[PDB]
Parts: sequence; structure tokens; C-alpha cells
Amino acid sequence: ELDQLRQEAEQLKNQIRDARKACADATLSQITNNIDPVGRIQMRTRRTLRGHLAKIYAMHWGTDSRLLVSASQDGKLIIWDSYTTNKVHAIPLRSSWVMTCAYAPSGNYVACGGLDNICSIYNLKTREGNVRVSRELAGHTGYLSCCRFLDDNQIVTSSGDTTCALWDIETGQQTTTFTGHTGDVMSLSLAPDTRLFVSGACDASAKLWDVREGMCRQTFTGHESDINAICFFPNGNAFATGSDDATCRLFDLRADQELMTYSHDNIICGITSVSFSKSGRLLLAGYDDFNCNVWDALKADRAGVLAGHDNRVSCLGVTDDGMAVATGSWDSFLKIWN
Amino acid sequence: GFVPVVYYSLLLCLGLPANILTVIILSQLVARRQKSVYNYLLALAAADILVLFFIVFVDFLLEDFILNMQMPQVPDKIIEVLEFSSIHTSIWITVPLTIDRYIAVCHPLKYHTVSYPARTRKVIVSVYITCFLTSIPYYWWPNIWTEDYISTSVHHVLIWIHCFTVYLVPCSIFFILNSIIVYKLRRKSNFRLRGYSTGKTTAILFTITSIFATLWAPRIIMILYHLYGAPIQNRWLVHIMSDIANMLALLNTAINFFLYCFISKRFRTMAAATLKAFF
Amino acid sequence: TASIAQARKLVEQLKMEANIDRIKVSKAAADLMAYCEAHAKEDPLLTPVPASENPFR
Amino acid sequence: TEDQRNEEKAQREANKKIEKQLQKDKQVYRATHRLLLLGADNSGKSTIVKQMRILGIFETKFQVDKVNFHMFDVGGQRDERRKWIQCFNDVTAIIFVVDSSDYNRLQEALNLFKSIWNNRWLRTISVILFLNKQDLLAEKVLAGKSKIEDYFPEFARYTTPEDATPEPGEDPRVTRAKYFIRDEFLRISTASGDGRHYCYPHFTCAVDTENARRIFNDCKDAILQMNLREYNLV
Amino acid sequence: QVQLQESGGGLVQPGGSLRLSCAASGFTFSNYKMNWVRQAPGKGLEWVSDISQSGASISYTGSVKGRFTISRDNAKNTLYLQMNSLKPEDTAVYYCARCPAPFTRDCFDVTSTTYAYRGQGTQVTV
Ligand SMILES: Nc1nc2c(ncn2[C@@H]2O[C@H](COP(=O)(O)OP(=O)(O)OP(=O)(O)O)[C@@H](O)[C@H]2O)c(=O)[nH]1
Ligand SMILES: C[C@H](NC(=O)CNC(=O)c1cccc(Cl)c1)c1ccccc1
Ligand SMILES: [Mg+2]
Repeated sequence: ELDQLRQEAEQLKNQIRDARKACADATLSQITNNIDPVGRIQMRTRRTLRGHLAKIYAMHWGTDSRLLVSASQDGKLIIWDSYTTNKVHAIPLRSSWVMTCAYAPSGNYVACGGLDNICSIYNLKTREGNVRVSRELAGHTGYLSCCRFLDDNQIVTSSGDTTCALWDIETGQQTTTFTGHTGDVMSLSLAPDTRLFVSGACDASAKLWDVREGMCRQTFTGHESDINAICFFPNGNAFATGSDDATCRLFDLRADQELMTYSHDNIICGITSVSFSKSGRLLLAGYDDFNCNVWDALKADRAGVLAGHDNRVSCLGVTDDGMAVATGSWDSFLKIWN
Repeated sequence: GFVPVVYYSLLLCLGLPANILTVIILSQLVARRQKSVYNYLLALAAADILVLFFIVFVDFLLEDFILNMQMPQVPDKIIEVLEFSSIHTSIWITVPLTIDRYIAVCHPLKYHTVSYPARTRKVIVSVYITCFLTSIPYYWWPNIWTEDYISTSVHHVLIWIHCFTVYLVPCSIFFILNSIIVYKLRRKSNFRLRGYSTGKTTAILFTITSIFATLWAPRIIMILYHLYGAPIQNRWLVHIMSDIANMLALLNTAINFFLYCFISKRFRTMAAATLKAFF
Repeated sequence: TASIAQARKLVEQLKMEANIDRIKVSKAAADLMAYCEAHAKEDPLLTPVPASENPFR
Repeated sequence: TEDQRNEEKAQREANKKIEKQLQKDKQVYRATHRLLLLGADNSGKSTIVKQMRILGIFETKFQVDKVNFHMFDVGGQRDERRKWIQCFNDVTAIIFVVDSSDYNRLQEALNLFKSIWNNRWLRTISVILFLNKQDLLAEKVLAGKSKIEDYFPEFARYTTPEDATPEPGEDPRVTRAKYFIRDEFLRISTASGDGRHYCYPHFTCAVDTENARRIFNDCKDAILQMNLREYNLV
Repeated sequence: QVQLQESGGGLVQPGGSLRLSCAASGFTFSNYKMNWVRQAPGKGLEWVSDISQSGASISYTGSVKGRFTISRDNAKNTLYLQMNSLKPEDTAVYYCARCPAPFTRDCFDVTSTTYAYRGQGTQVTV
């Protein structure tokens, strides 16, 4: 029976491959060769945010695009004011190891995680004026990698136990568990319609889940190594993933197919974080080789390098209004690029 | 034979651009604020800038070639104070670097506990302020030879203070610290695969302290011999010797760069990268 | 039993994935091009912005 | 404009207070020395940690010679470690507790050590090698039932090193076996690494009163080498 | 997708030769370092042998030293383990595992949990 199961699984896999081939027609690069090239983009550093003691893994820009949060292995959840370079808050974490940071759209809640398997949620607007743990979410098993806020009451969190769980801060329960991955899921991104999201695991797969029904609508594959960076396109029908094999892809949700590979021969270091701009021509991707790259999403051509960092760039975040981008590396420095 | 002409211009053209280069490299380093030795190195580079510039150019070109018509009261006796403060700043930036090295080598665990960049700024500006404050009694510095000298009671005390503050204390403490480091890293059992380890560090430390001592000894010995003794006043023997003794101090100040910054490979690679950076 | 259950889960998930309406990828490329060209003016990063509007300089 | 002025002043005061608190924490963060324990599944990590506590992550705090250390023992995680091992780059030393009696998992332990030594974020960290279960190794070798040569074919063509320092109550066979394991680890240690990180082999048992001093000497030597390379002394 | 299919493997009495062929697709064969892993009945996973990108850095496990012969054909994207002088202890399942990160010499691919980058394995019985 197992042999028959494997045979029919292969049959369905090659049927899906045949469907993809039938929906190929032509490549995007061939039909988009008439676009005027953007050319060199010279982005300088505006303000350097230096108040951290250890490496930085996670940051998230605010909805107001004025203030941002940062992570550090010392145990700090500092909230910075990018315009003035003023630290408005400094949250001492119970567990020194944090890898995820989320800023609620309401502006009152800030999330954190780490190896403690706890998605602690901190509230800001309090009568006493001091930050505190709003809720201590527990139930995961693996290392906590990326958490994001659906709203003031629900968050989607990815852990190292190959599952993504949607929580309810008010009641502290796992409403739905998305159990479809083989390896460690690391990065997840939220669509602008806040009903679908894509998650990237260490099995070179990207899965588009349905928030309400709690099932995997479709899966995307085509990378060679583990993917740890993912981000929705602003329109909501595309998303880019950055693997460890020095390649950046762009899968479209509707067609279930790869569009381009953003890679070069001279690049041998893996991608860490990716973040689209507010238009689409700008696809920013972090890198291990002490710098950042700025790709063009419609021509797969390099345009501009955000060099000026030491160690590994471990995060990447573009403001909602697109005015600037922040790249934090392991040297405990956050740099604002205009 | 125009020995100052052939020597001081070369000393400037060797020291000043290299120290400017190391200043610009160290200023923009991201890891400068993370670790402490680069702050002292930048301070020593700036002290070299002041020493070479003020002394070599201003004093020993202007008042020796196209000047000394300058009225001595305000300008010359203020520039002399500035030069003395620069020399003291160089020596007393070299001293804390040696102390920091001794701490970071002999006590590796407590190095961050006892030395941190916040204290580094305090100790890197306090030495400058105290040198400028302690150089103000050098306004009444004994003008050498000239029409008359007179053994004024301030001359001997000024010379003795200068000696104790430039050579006697720094050289002795360098001797003590380097000897302690050598003894600790030679007597204690190190790693087995470290055959070419103790020789390099011992040679470097001892050559640093020896070149400092041997390049600053003649000036102190000469000024003490002039304070005491019964000189015969032979123009060659008392003045050409004076010039050859005074040039060794600036030779030491110039070779301090080669001794400290050029040795490290992490600085050689940065210099190699930045020499072609403009083109 | 566990292997059979895992195989059943895999086959049902893959058959759910098979029953998905596919769209011509050139239409998706055209949509991406349209959305990318329609928001070029509002992008501060693509077209440089005067320093008056930019609050980082 | 008064509202903007007082808001700016309040932000400046808050920033100053945050700077003061961060400096006070900075006086603490560098004082502690981070440590990490790695090894096989049945390696004695928690045993050593619990034994020297008297003197998910299972932390422990202890101070010896007026300086304190922090050891990290992750046990609430899975067995895939290629993603959460990057978090421990800024760690003073890595303690590699290894099984010495069960030779079946010795190959897995050597592969784990090879992955750590050649890792492209862990190539700076010095590794402390704890050959745990020495008493059980002595019991097993003296029994003779295990036949250590079966698991390692090249053990037969091996003799004790000239620089061996056996304890007075030991046996040539057991000291040969333990030094064989030590050299099997060191050949992987020596094969790569251009002086950036050093491996120190140490024969330790779980219930040992001098386990802290071994870590002290290892960390002192590692930091001394790092400082010498950092200075011009190389 | 990345697919690792193993070929060969039958019931062979002690002695004889078996040629296990690994089929690799969906990735660049040359860049990645590969290895073989076993799964004996009633026991856990173990590591057999590994070869680097070029193939001149071969290493073997303690259990077998001269009884196996691992080699790669980067042109045809195949990995082989030429085995001879078999023993009854080698009645395991052979998976053609691959280290995740390209251009590196470290990989953690002996995990008991379902490692992503390895095939179902072929049964060899002695
Ligand atoms: N006789 C003897 N027993 C030891 C020694 N070290 C550890 N043990 C025993 O080995 C057993 C298991 O050791 P553990 O430290 O708890 O293993 P572990 O690190 O927690 O394994 P994990 O579950 O993966 O975390 C303990 O019950 C100890 O008593 C030793 O040196 N000698
Ligand atoms: C400016 C000062 N220039 C001088 O000090 C000139 N005076 C002497 O060298 C001298 C010699 C013998 C006895 C006495 Cl009391 C003084 C100076 C600074 C650096 C290097 C060299 C010189
Ligand atoms: Mg344990």
C-alpha cells in the first residue's frame, strides 16, 4: 500500500508540474525588457541608532512610521524615535535571548520571543507609566522566530516546532495551529488584507495559509536551501523569499510559479531579511557579507548597495510610507537609509 | 651643513601625513567605540599631530630660519608652553596605553570590568587638560644661551620638573610594567603550539621601551649636565650636541607611529585598502 | 498506523492543492507591471524626494 | 510652540534616564562571561550543571575568583541545531561535554565537533572539551567486553603519547584509550583553524570539585590570546 | 523541488558487491556537500561517509573503513557508495543526505526528525 501511495503522490506531483508548465507561456523578464532601467540608486545613512549591547535580530517599523522597536541578546526591547534618535522606552526582558519583535498597529502593544518559547506581549499605555508583561503566551516547543500582529487581540507566531500558531492575547489560547511544514518555520509576513499570510520553513517551501479556515491553501517550492526571509508584495498577489543559497525568488500567489531569481555569481552569502518598498521597483534583501543589497524586482538587476555595516545584517524593515529603511546588524547598530 | 634643513623637512614629510592618515582611519572606525585601545591610539596620533606640527614647523623653522625677531614676551613664551604641553600630552597618552595593555594582557578576565570606553574618554581628556594646566609654569622657561643666562632659582626647578614628568617616571613605569608582563608570560605555562609566541611579544615590548629610553635619555642627561657642571662653552661641543640630542626626541615621536600602528596587520590591510580608495 | 495516517494527510493536502484554479502567469506579470508603474510617483525611495518633505535630513 | 518645546524636553529627560539605566546595565553585561554546553544526547550536560550549581534553557550563576560566569544548557528544543546555534556567537567559550564510554555515539560526537569547529559563525569561539564519564571508561576498558578496537579500526596501530601524564592509580590500557579519544578529537581540532580559536582537552568527571578551575584556566587563556591578537603583540 | 532518489539495494548474502546510486535534482550538485546515513532496525540514525565538493576530502565512519567506497559524478548529478565484503550488521536503510548550506564544511544532517533534504531510502538486507 505504501508503494501505491508513493506512486500516486508522484503522479499528483507531476500533474502539478504539468499544470505549471501549461501555465508558463513566457517569462516575465522577456516581456518586461522594455522598461526604462532605474539605474544607480545612492542611499546614504541618515542617523545611526547606537544604544544596544549585543547583536540585533528583529525590528519592526511602526504604523505611524515615526518609531521603531529593536531586539538584543542582552535582554532589551528598546523603542526608538528615528526622527530625533531618542529612546522612548527600554524593556528588560525576562529571558536574555530574543529573536522576534512586533509592533501592534494600535501602537500600545509590543511583542517579543526567543529561545524561551514564550511570546511575551508588553503594553505601553498604562496608568502607572511603566512597561509590564500584558500576557505570557506559552505552548510552543521549538525556538521562536517571527511574530506579527493581526490586530490588538490576535497575533500569528512561528516557532521551531514546524508549526505556526494563531493566538488570542485576551484569553491566552491557541485558536488554530497550522501544522504543514517539515522543517523549522522562520519568517512569516502578513498580507494587507489581514486574512492570508505566507510562511517560510527550512525545507525550501513557502506556504500560503488561510487565517480563518486554518489550512494551507497552496504551497510554493523552487529554492535549493532553507529560506529565512519572506515578505508580501504591497498588492497582495506576490511575495519574495530569501534562501541561504544566495538567491532571491518572487512567487506569485495566483499562478503558483516562480517569476525570477535575484542572484549573482559573485554572491556566495545567504540572504537574511527581505523587505519590499511602497511601489514595487525596490526589493531590499539583507546579506551575510557585511552589507545589504537593493534589487530591482522587475529586471533582476542590482541597483545600489547599502554597505556600511559590520558582522551580519540580521533584519530589514521599510516604513509604511516608504520614506526610509532601517538595517540592523550584529554590531549593535541600527542605520536609517533614505 | 644644513642638518636641520635636511632632517626636519623629512621628519615632517614622514610623520605628519602618516599620522593624518591614521587619524582619519581611526576616527571613522565602527569598532572604535566597542574597544578601548583605538581611542588611546587616536589620542596618540593627535598628540603626534600637535607635537610635530607646532614644534618642528612653527618653532624650529620660523624662529630658526625667518624669525626670532618675534617679541619673546607673549607670543614666543606662549608657543613654548603649547609645545611643552604637546610633548607632555604625547608621553602621558603613551603611558595609559601601556597601562591598558598591561591590564588586558596580565588580567584578561577583569579587563572589561576595570577598563571601559566611558572611563576612556574621561582619562583621554583629563591628561590633555592637566598637561595644558601644568605647562603654564613653563612660560618662564630658560632661554638657552642668548646674550646671558643667569642661574635663576626657577630654572633648576623647571628643568627638574620637566625631567621627572617626561622621562624619569614614564620610563621607570614602562620598565616595571613590561618586565612584569614578560615575566608573567614567560614563566607561566602557555599553550604547547606557541613556539613563536613569547619571543615576538618579548621583543616588541622590550624594543618599544628600549627605543623610548634610548631616544629620550640624551636630552635629559644634557639638560642635567647644563644645570650642574662647569661647561667649557665650546660652540661645537655644547650646541651641535644640543641639536643632535633635541632631534632624537622628535625622531622618537615620529617612529612612535611605526612602533604602534604599522605593526598591526589589521591596520596594514586598512591602509592598503584606503590608499587606492581615492582612485 | 502513523505512516499510513501521514500518507493520508499528505495525499489529501496535495489533492486539495491540485483543485486550485490556475491563472496564466503572463496576466500576473501584467498585473505586477501595472501596480509597479501606478505607484512610482508616491515612492520616496525610487524617485528622490526634496529635503523639505524628508524628515531624516 | 510651547507644547513642542516641553515635549522635546520630556523626551530628552527620558533619553537621559534611559542612558543612565543602560550604562548601569552595561556595567553588568560585560562582567558576566557567557558559556554554552553542547554534545551528544546522553552526554552529561545537566549532571555537570547541577553538580556545580552548589558552588527550556537551564541557566546557572556562579562566581569564582571574584568574577562570575553564566552557563547555558538548552534542553527544551528539538534536535535540529543549524538555526539556533547562531545566537551563541557572542559567547566566551563553548563547553563540549562528550560521552566517552559509549563508543557507538563517538562518531556522532566527532561529527558534531567537526560541524562546530568549521562553522562560519563559530570559528572564533574557543571550545572547551570535557571528556566526561572517565570512571565509566575505566570500568568498561578493564572489563574488556566492549572491544574498543571494533568501533575504531585504527586504534590497534596506536601507542600512548610521549607527553602522557597518567594518574598513579591508572592502567596503560585505559590511559591509552582515553588519550586515543583525545587525539581523535584533536586531529579534527588541529586540521582547521588558523589560530583564531583554540580547543583545550580536559579529562573531567561529573562529580568533580575542580571543574570550575578548568573552565577558569581555559577562559583565561582564550581571552589572553584574543587580547594579544587584538593588540599589536599578536 | 529538491529530490533525492536512491537506486539499487537487494537481498545479498555475506560478501558480494552492491552499488547504491543517488539521483539528485532541483539543485546544483557540485556546490553542496553530501553524505550517507544508515537506519538499522531497532536503533537510531548513524553516519556512514561523506565527500566534499571536489571529492578529495573523503572520510569514513568507524564501523566501516575499507568495506565501502563513496564517490560522486558531478556531471550526471549522482552519488555512489560502492560496498563490498558486507556484514550482517549492515541491514539498514541508506539515505542520500545533503548538507543544507552551499559552500561550507559544516552541516547538521543526522537529526532523528524528518530532515528535509534526504530521500526515503532503499532497503538492503544481508
Ligand atoms: N557514573 C557517572 N555517571 C554520570 C556521569 N555524568 C553523568 N552521569 C549520569 O548520566 C545520567 C544522564 O546525564 P544527564 O546530564 O542528565 O544527560 P542530559 O544532558 O541531561 O541529556 P539530555 O536529555 O539531552 O538533556 C545522569 O543520571 C548522571 O547520573 C559521570 O561522570 N559518571
Ligand atoms: C621647544 C624646545 N626647545 C628647547 O628646549 C631649547 N632648549 C634646550 O634645548 C636646552 C638645552 C640644554 C639645557 C636647557 Cl635648560 C635647554 C624643544 C622641544 C622639543 C625638542 C627639542 C626642543
Ligand atoms: Mg539536559
